[PDB]
Amino acid sequence: TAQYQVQDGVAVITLDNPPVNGLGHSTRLGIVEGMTRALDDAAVKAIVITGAGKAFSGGADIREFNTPKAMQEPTLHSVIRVLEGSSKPVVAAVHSVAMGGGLELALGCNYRVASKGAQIALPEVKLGLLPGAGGTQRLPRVIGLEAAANMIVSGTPVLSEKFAGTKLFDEIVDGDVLPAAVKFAQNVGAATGPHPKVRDLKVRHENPEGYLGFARNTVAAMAKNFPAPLKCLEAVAGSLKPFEQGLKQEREGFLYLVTTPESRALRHAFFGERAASKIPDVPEGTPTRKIEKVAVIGAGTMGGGISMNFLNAGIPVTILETKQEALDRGVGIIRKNYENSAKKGKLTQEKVEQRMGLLSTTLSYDDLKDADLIIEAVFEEMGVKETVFKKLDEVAKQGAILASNTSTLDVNKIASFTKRPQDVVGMHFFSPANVMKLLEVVRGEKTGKDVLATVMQVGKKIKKTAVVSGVCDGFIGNRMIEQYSRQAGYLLDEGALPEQVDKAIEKFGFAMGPFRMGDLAGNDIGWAIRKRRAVDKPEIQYSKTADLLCEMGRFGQKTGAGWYDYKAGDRKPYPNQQVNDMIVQHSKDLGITRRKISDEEIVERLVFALVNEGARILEEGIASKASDIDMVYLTGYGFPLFRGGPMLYADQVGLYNVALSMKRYAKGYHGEAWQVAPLLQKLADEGKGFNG
Ligand SMILES: NC(=O)c1ccc[n+]([C@@H]2O[C@H](COP(=O)([O-])OP(=O)(O)OC[C@H]3O[C@@H](n4cnc5c(N)ncnc54)[C@H](O)[C@@H]3O)[C@@H](O)[C@H]2O)c1
Repeated sequence: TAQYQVQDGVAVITLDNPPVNGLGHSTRLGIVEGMTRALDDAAVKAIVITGAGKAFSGGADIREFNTPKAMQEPTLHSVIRVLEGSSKPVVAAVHSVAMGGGLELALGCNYRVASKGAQIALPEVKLGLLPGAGGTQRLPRVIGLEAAANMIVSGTPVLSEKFAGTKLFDEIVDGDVLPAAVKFAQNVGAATGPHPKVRDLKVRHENPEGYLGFARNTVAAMAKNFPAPLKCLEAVAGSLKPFEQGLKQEREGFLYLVTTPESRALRHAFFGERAASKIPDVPEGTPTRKIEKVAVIGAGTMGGGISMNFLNAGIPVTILETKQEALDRGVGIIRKNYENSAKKGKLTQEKVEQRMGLLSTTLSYDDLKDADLIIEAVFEEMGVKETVFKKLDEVAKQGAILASNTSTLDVNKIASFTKRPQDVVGMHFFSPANVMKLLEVVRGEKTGKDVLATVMQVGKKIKKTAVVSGVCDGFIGNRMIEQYSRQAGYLLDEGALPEQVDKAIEKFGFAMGPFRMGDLAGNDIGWAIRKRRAVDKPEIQYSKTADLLCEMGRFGQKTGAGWYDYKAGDRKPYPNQQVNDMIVQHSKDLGITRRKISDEEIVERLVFALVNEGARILEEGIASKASDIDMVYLTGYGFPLFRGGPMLYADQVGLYNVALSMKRYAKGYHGEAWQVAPLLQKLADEGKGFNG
């Protein structure tokens, strides 16, 4: 809504829709109703528009995105139209935040006055759109083409006081904006003659094609599969035309971006991060335990990684090791990670020391006595875990939460080594744990709901995207990546080589293909894993190619040699002759006439195996919703942000067509991998998606 108050011949319209005065329907209507009242009232000679609380306005109200109310009139286009055609002069009084539609509204007013320290932005590019209510046209008219292009392409905020000597603000003040804006309004409302409009100004620039040519290149190079940034630049270029043409060209830009799958993807990512925290049977308002101090068992790469997340947030950690060398080795790796980030400009050295100052080291379980959360990050062997969870079940205070960073061991079994299984939980971080955003939270059968609520809240405090998975081999991410890695192997049998598969799937948009990834993880890890599949009650086949590779001791980057070769301090993975002859021999030995596999088939086989298994995961309820699987693959596996995740991608492709492709692959090599998940078949039969 909008408050309306007359004071001293000035109507003040005050946007009020916390937390950021989102321009929702009721607020938009409110601004117009107020303007109607103001023009009607003879005593009112000028108008001030401002915002309550901690914003002028942060733009579109996100709680309206998917509603009709988003587009219900008056729209922002209609509101602005009302402000520009106002016979009485309109002064925007900006403070704190003026972003997106909020800036656009301010630019629609005759005059603008700001206080210092206000954040100014058009961030629409971050959602794959562009400023669609005149921003691309009015902004370059008040700050010039280059400054405007830069704000709009990048979406980055800029403090109000940095616009001194542009026309954006007619007066920049210290102190409160409103008093100064009312005084401003009083003067202008006592002159007549008509009042200026941003649309009458002209973008003056002495070589547009000079600049735009260079901007085109740098934007194209940085933009990489996102079409919004170039369209924003194009829209801004239109500010050189007469206002109405520019605006028509902007609207077309907007409507084109709105159709693109890339902005569908960014929107899915944005809302998926928010929906990740929702668990079907744990309602908001379920109360959480206070987590003030943390302990970690293990100072290896994970343990040291996990710890840094808590330190970065200001939460003290106590790392426990067996030996004083493993400790002082880990603490040194932590410190080397930080001082290093500091040289790349990610932190000051001061910040490094305040972080290291929150880290404690012990060799003894008695120091973990007042830790609210303890995270086990030790070797993957049930025997060792049993030792740690027994020692922890003695010491840990009553109410502490005990978590395992296991990625392969049964969380429920680790829990029954204690007499408080309701307090045990998976917290599966992803290597490197201080950079990868993904936290997989594994809910045990016994895990209490209060424990789950707490872990999610913690997740948020350490800036992870935390997704709840039930218990099964590989949880959500690894269970899916196994099916993907199986198709990769099978593609080698049939006629692919590692570099070929990696390059195809990297061009599709993965950060790193299956072979490069296995080389980075350590190919032996997977070797260990598969060897307890044929042991345990399954007989799922894999291509023997990865076994063979490991029988040569080509374990990856750690041995200097995996599917490729690696030379020191050199980023390139070099294709290896011994590996590629092994792959070609193996095909010879299997009876297979190797053939030419298309990049399209590589991608389809790999990505559709993620989708098939994701569909079984949803049917089993190991993930509560499809957007969570997507969030796992964006934040854990380097699935391209521009496609939104495997499950959104399959919907974009169309489930009916994904199903058909699968039935064709059911007839080729290892056809049993391509039976169609029943949930996928059913959604395909009914013309629905996983997401919508
Ligand atoms: N499930 C997985 O495969 C997976 C996934 C992520 C992390 N993790 C575990 O976290 C580790 C991080 O690095 P790392 O193992 O290379 O070296 P690490 O140093 O973290 O391995 C565990 C450390 O804990 C210590 N340790 C072993 N047993 C212990 C016990 N009973 N009590 C106390 N301390 C003990 C050892 O000094 C060892 O250095 C991972 O590498 C892995 O072992 C496992």
